[PDB]
Amino acid sequence: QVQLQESGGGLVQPGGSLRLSCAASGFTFSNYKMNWVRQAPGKGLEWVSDISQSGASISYTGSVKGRFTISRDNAKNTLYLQMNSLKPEDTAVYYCARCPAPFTRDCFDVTSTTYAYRGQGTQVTVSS
Amino acid sequence: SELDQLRQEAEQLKNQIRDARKACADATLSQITNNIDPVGRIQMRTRRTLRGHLAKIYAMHWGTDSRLLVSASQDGKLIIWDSYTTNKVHAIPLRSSWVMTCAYAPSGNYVACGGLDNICSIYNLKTREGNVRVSRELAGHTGYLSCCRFLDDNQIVTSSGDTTCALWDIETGQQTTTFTGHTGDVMSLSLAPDTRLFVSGACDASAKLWDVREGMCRQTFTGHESDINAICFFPNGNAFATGSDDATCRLFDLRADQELMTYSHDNIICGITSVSFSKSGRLLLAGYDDFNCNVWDALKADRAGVLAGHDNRVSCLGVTDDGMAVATGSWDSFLKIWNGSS
Amino acid sequence: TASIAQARKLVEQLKMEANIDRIKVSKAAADLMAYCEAHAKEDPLLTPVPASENPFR
Amino acid sequence: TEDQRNEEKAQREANKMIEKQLQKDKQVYRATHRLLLLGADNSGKSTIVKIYHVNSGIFETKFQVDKVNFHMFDVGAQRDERRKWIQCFNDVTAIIFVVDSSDYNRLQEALNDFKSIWNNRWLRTISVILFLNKQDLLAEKVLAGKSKIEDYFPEFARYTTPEDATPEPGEDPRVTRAKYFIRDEFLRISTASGDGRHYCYPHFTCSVDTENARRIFNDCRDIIQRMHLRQYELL
Amino acid sequence: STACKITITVVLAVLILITVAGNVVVCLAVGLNRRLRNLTNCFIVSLAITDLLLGLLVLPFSAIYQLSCKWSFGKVFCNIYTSLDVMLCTASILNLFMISLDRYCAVMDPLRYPVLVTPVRVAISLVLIWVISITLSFLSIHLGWNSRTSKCKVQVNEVYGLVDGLVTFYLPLLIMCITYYRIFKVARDQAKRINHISSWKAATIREHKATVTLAAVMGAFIICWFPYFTAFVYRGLRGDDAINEVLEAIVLWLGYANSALNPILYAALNRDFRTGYQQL
Ligand SMILES: CC(C)CCC[C@@H](C)[C@H]1CC[C@H]2[C@@H]3CC=C4C[C@@H](O)CC[C@]4(C)[C@H]3CC[C@]12C
Ligand SMILES: NCCc1c[nH]cn1
Repeated sequence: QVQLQESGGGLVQPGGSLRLSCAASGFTFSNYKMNWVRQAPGKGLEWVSDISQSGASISYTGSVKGRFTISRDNAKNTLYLQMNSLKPEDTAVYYCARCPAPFTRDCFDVTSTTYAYRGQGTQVTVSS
Repeated sequence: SELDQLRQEAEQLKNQIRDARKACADATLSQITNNIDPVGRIQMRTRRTLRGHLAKIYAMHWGTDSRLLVSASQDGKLIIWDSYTTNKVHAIPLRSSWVMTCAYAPSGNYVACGGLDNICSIYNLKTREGNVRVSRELAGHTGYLSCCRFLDDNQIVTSSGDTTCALWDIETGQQTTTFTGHTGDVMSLSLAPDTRLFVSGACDASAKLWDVREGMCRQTFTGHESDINAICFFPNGNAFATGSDDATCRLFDLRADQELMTYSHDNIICGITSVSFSKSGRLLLAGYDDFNCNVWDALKADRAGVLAGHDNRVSCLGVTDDGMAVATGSWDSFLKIWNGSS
Repeated sequence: TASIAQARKLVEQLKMEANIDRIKVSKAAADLMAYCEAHAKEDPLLTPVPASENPFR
Repeated sequence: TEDQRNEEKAQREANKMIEKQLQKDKQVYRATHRLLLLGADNSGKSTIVKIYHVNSGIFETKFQVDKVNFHMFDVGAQRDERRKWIQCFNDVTAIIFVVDSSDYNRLQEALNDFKSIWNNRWLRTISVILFLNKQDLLAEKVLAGKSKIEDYFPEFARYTTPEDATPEPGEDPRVTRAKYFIRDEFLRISTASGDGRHYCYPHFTCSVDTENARRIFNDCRDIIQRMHLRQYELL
Repeated sequence: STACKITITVVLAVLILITVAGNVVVCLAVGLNRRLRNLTNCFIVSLAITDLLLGLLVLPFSAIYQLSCKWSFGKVFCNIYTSLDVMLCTASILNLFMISLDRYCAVMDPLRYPVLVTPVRVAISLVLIWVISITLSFLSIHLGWNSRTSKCKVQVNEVYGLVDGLVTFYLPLLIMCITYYRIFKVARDQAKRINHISSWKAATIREHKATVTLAAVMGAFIICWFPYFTAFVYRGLRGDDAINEVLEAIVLWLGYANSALNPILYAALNRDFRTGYQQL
C-alpha cells in the first residue's frame, strides 16, 4: 500500500529554520518524482517544490525561492524539505505528494482536493 | 481529540489486517506451481483485421456467441462486427464522441457505451423498425464513464471517474445501488461468473470486491503502486488479475484476501491498459502502452508470447466466451483477432 | 465535521474487512492450479485446435 | 446451403450500406479541426471565441473561419483530477490554454498546469495556443503598483523587455515588462522540451477581443504547416 | 578500348542494380508496414514502381544496345522497346510533378489539405499520367507521329520534339520551380520564426535546412533531365546527326540515373519512410 508520512514541523518563531521529512513506503521511491505541497488556512492547496527521480532536476515556487531547499534520499526512501528564514506567510499544512506514475516528466494532480498519493500532512506554524 | 484517535485506530486495523494476511501466507503460488511444466511458446497470428473506425479505439466487448463483438471509438461510432466474416453488422453514431467504454449484453439484444458525457447509453439492437435506437440514458454519475457491464437485460453496473460504481435498473433508469469507497477514479470493473460479486480497480491503486445484492465493499486489495487501469476475474471466480501504470500485473485471491503473483519484466516500463484470461485461466493476456500485448503464464509468471500488431497504444483486449480467439483494440483505429494453430 | 464523519466510516469499513475468514495461500494456490489442469484441454488459446475446427482459418 | 447463401448476401449487402455511410462520416471528420479548451475558473476561457452547444457536461463551441470548421471542446463536469480523461484529446489539432495574467497568486498554478500538459506522454505532439487573457486588468494592476510581480517572481527584478517585443502604441513601459515576462515564463517551459514536434503560440488578449477566432485559425495553419514542412525535411 | 568497355559495363551494371534495388526497397517498405500504406505515399509508390519497371524492362536492353552498338533483336521488338522507354520515362517525370503539387498543397493549404487530395483525385491524377504516357509513347511511335536496321534510337521530328519536350519536361519544370520556390520561402520564414522564439535559447533549426533539401530535389531533376530534353528538342529541329554520338549517349543515361535518385530524394528523405525501414 502506498503511504507517505510527513514528520517535523510545529511552532517556530519568524526567521527560524525548520526541516520536514517524508517517509515513503509501498512503492519504489527511486522511480517517482516527489513534490511538496502546502495549504494555508483559508486557502487551497498550492505547489511548493518538486525534485526529479534522481535529484538532478529541482524546482521551487517564487515565493519560497532562496529560502526552501528540497532533497531526497532514494536509499533511505525519504524526502526532505529544509525551510530556513521562515515567514508568517509560510504557516500552512505541508504535504508530501508523489507523482501518479513512474518514469514521467509530467505531474498532474498532486495539488488536487482528494489525491491518493499524498500524505496526511504535517503542521507548520510561524506566527509568534 | 476524537479525530486524532480515530485515525490511529485505522492504523491499528490496517496492521491487524496485514498480520492476518501474513498469517495465511504459508506458501507462495510460485513455489506451488514450480513443478508443473511451462506452457511453452504461445504463437498467435492475426486472423482478422477490423477496419472502419476513424479514430482511436477505446473499448471492445465480445458477445456471448463468440462471433459478434462491439467496439467503441472516439470518432463517435459504435460498430458491431461479425468477426467470422469481418462484416459490419451495425454502426451506431454516438451523440457524444468522447466514448470510453462499451458493453455487449449477454442476451445480445443490447449494447451500452459512455464516456466523458457522464452518461451510460443503452442501445436496442432488436427493433421492428430495423435500426438501432437509444433506449435509455442512465444519468446520475458526476464523472466520466470508464466501464459498464450488463448483468442481464434489465441490470447494468457502471464505474465512473467520480470514484463510485453504480448498479442500474434499466427499465426505470435509476441506480438502485451505489458502491462508494474508492478515493480515486474507478477505471474498470469485472463481473463474477455468477454475477453476485464484482471487482473494481481505481486510481487509488486499490481493488475492491463488491457484493451486488448487499451493496457494500466486502474486501479491499492493495499492492499496486499506481493507478489500476484494468481488472479481470479468474474463470472460476475465486481470483482476479489487475493491470496498473506501474508496469505490473498482479493476481489477487479472494479467499486468501491477498496478492498471489506479480507479472512484470525489467524491459517493461510502460503502463498496462487491459488484462484478460484464457478460457482455462492458464494464460493472462495484457495490453501495454508500448503497442504490444504480452501473454503471461498465470500460474508460473512467465511471458508465454507477444502479440505485436499495432502501431499505437493497445487500449483494450478480450477473449471470447468459448476461448477460441482474442481481440485487441488500439489507438491506431484497428481491431485484430488472434488465435493459434496446431 | 466532514473529516470526523469520514474517519468513522473508514474505521467501520476496516472492521468488516478484518473479520472475514481467510484460507491459506497454499490452499488457494492449489485450487487455481487444479482449475487450470481440469480445463486445459478445452482451452483453444492454450492448446490450438486443428484448422478444421478453427472458425478463423 | 441455399439458406446460408441467402444470409451471406444479406450480411454482405448490409456491410456495403454501412461503408457508404462511413465514407460520408470520414469527409466530415477529416474536414473538422478539433480543439481542447483548458483554463482555470479565474480565466475567461468561455469568452475567448466570440455555435455554442452544451452536450451533457462538455461544452462545445463550433466556429468557422474562411470555410474551415473548428470544434472546440471544453470539459466542465469532471473532478479536479484530470490525468485520465486528458488522454481522450491526444489527437486534437491544438490545445487552447487560457491564463489570467492579472492574477499573480494563481500564475504559478497556471504554469504548473501548462508544464503537465506540455510534458505529458500522450500530448507530446500537440501544440498549445496560449491565451494570456485579461490584459486590460494587468495594465491597471501594474500602473496601480499595489502588487509587485517580484513578490511572486523574483526573477522579474532582473528581467528586461525583449528587443523583438512590439508594444502597443500608448502603452506604459512598465506594462510591457509585465506582459512579456509572463509570456516568457510560459516560453521557458515550452522551449525546454518538445524537439520541434509541438510549439506554443502565445497571444495577448482582452475580454473585448473579437480577433481570437482568427488567431486560432492562423496558429492552426502554422501548426499543420510546420508538421508538413518537418515531414519533408524542410524544417 | 577493351579496358574502357569493361569499366563502362560495370558502371551500367551498377546503375541498373541501384535502380532495381532502390525501388524494390520502397515497394517492400510500403507493403510490409501498414502505416506506410496511406494516400500520401501513393505517388511515391507509383514513382517507385514506374522506376522499377524501367530498371527491368528498359535499362537491360539499353545497356546491351550501348555496349554491342547494334540492335540484335528484331525491328518489331525495337519499337516496343523504344515505346516502353518513352512511356516509363514520361510517367516517371509526371509522377515527380504530382509529388511537387501534392507537397505544395499540404504546405501552402494545410487546413484544407485532407479534403483537397481525396483518393478519387489521386486515382484520377495517376490515370491521366499514364494516358499521356501511353499517348506519347505507344500511339505516337506506332502511328509514325514521332517519325522523321541496326539502330534502335527513338525518332523525333520538329513537331514531336516541341510537343513532347514542353508537355513532359519544360512545362512541369516551370511549375515545379514556382512550387518549390514558394515552399522555400515558407520554410525559410518558418525557420526564422522558430529560431527567434526566445532569446535565451540558441537556434534549433539550420538556416539552410530547406536550401539543401530543395536544391537536391530540384537539382537532381534538372541535372538528370534538362540536358536530355534540350538535346532531344535540338535533335528534332536540326536532324539526328546534329548531336554528337558520345554526347547523345551521356544525356541518355543521365535521365536513366534519375530513376536511381528518386528512391533517395523522395523516400530516404522522408521521415515516415526512414522510420519504416527500421521496422523492416
Ligand atoms: C548519379 C549520376 C552521377 C550517374 C551518372 C552516370 C554517368 C556519369 C555514366 C553512366 C553511364 C555512362 C555512359 C555509358 C556509355 C557510354 C558510351 C561510350 O561510348 C561513351 C561513354 C558513355 C556515354 C558513358 C558516359 C558516362 C555515363 C553516362
Ligand atoms: N530515355 C528517355 C525517354 C524519353 C521520354 N521522352 C522522350 N524520350
